[PDB]
Amino acid sequence: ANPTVRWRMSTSWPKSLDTIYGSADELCKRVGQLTDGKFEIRAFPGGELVPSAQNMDAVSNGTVECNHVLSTMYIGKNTALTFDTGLSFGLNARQHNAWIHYGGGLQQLRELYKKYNIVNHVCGNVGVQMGGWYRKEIKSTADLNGLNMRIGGIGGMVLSKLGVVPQQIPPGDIYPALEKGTIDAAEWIGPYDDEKLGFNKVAPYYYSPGWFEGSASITSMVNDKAWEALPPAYQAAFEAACGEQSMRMLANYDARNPLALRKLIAGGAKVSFFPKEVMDAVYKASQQLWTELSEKNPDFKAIYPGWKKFQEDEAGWFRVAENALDNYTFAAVARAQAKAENLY
Amino acid sequence: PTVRWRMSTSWPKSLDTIYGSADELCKRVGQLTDGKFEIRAFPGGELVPSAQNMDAVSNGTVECNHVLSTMYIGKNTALTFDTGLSFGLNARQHNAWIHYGGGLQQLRELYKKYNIVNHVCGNVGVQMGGWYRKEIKSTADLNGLNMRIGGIGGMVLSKLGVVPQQIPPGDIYPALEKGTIDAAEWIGPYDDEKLGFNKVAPYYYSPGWFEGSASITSMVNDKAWEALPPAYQAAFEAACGEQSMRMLANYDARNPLALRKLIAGGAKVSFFPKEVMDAVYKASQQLWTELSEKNPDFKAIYPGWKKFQEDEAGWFRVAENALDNYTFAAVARAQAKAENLYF
Ligand SMILES: O=C(O)c1ccccn1
Ligand SMILES: O=C(O)c1ccccn1
Ligand SMILES: [Ca+2]
Ligand SMILES: [Ca+2]
Repeated sequence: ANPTVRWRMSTSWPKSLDTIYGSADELCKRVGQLTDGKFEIRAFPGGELVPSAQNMDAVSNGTVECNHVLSTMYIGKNTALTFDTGLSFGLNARQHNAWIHYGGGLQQLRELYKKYNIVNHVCGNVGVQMGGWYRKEIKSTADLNGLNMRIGGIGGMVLSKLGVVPQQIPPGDIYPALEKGTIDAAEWIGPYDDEKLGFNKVAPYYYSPGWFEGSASITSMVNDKAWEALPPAYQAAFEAACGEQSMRMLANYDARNPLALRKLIAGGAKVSFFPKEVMDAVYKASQQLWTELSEKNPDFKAIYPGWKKFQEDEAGWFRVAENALDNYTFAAVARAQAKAENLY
Repeated sequence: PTVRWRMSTSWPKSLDTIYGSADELCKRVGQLTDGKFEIRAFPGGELVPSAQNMDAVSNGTVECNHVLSTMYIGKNTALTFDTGLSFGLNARQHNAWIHYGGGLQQLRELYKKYNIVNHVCGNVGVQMGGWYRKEIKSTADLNGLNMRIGGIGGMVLSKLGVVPQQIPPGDIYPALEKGTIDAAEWIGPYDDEKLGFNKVAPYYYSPGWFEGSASITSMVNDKAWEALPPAYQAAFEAACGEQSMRMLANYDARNPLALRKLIAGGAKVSFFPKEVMDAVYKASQQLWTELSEKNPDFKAIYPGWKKFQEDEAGWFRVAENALDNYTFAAVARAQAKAENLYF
């Protein structure tokens, strides 16, 4: 019989986010079901076992067996981690999971993570994020200069090029900073989570889109010795649960975000698109950053050329069919809705 | 406990995308149970004709299948909510509806009538529009067309004078070669190239509006399901949930190279005219009204499903589609600029 195994999972999230934290809980729950309770993983909210800033190191050290994180919180350690979470203007969620599981990505990331005593698993995605919450209007790239912005992931490094001062403030600590004015702006994820955390109460302007990542993919880093110690059925249980949550976390966001955005607008949130001039500047800054990271970090250089070719192939294909139909359907659905609303 | 199941799929083994996903599913269930829960997948037609795969599960001939549920619209057209409606939800939205929008529970009530416990276990995304001998310049070119097409889109196209046939995948090419059909859609570049349609039809149209996404189902005999211990049920559910991501991830990875190969070999890739798109969209909407009036099981699901699509499309237009449209265009522009070509 397979042994009884007890793990701790240190997440980076508050329990109140029944989207991203809820998915960590589901993951743990499913592993229990699969192993008849013998493989017991207990999830902990951000900051409870260690500060979320320490969640990668805590796994590498064996302090906890695994975590549930945004890997590019740890770009200070290695910027190549951005291939795991997502690059600015990068792959969308579909394309990212394609790259990871059938495009050779997982193997390249496993090699990277091995250096830090980690076996990595993709275990979620939150899709395209919003552009965040701003106290003052963003009219041009000039408005970014000197901006104190809470932002997670590689997009902070991009925005730095345009004068933004970024901070990866943990989610539960964003609101007081925004309320006090020690930051001017904050992005987190999207309508459902953002409404829960309360940012609309203290910033009137909500921009789109969150170009910061093509999709923000979520990772469970596992300690290599903890992983190797598992029997094959338990390794499979963890893999399968992660694969399943790679669909379910985003399914929950997709299900919950629309009503949340409706509520936000009804409550007074002013929602609009970033100006084209801003989009073009942050796109240009992104591309410059990849050149710089390739030249500075051999681990980034090793992955980028193949990743870029994969994005070129994926974007080209999605323009042919996937996005051709979605563009048509979304517009037709909107027209039909407008027609019904105006039928009186 | 050693449990041995047969899974009757609808697909040729050569499709290492959709059939390979069925194999992966079975393989994962084995891993999760240390070999104890053994499911063996069989290609289309091997145990029963794929046209019989739903009935073979209902009457317990096999424990489960791996199918396009709208192959069986002749039995109940409300099955289209499982697979997908024409101009329906995209894959993400469909999985959202199923798992967090109440879709799965509504489908379970429908399927119980047929002694089935259903699980979503894959998706092939937005399909291509198919293979044609003659250009499609207007809806007039659809009138009288003999077309191989799977799923509810065949019913939509019937309204424009198409005669649809749900010919099994391994039998499409000979019909197209011989000329007993004028046109055929299957799925997309990787599978279509594998099956060989480009050898006998010059025109490849886009997009396959037939489903917003073609979702794949494993129908499980309800007595076979009920007998399983909880860990084995969880193994099957998790394997299905994982393949709901992995099958489409494999198609996404493979399709771009296959399309390049197809074009390099002479396939002419074209978009349906706006006039055709508008016509099939209109016919789709007319069909849902008719199916709602004729089939109480369809009427029961449609209003809530429609509201869910409205909510989803409204939200995706704000951020998801805004960034995808910007990025896909930027990637193309950068490609052109690298070759000193105009974009
Ligand atoms: O820290 C962030 O900004 C973050 C975390 C998880 C998902 C998306 N974004
Ligand atoms: O029969 C079909 O046309 C079919 C089957 C599976 C997936 C997509 N399409
Ligand atoms: Ca974020
Ligand atoms: Ca099809």
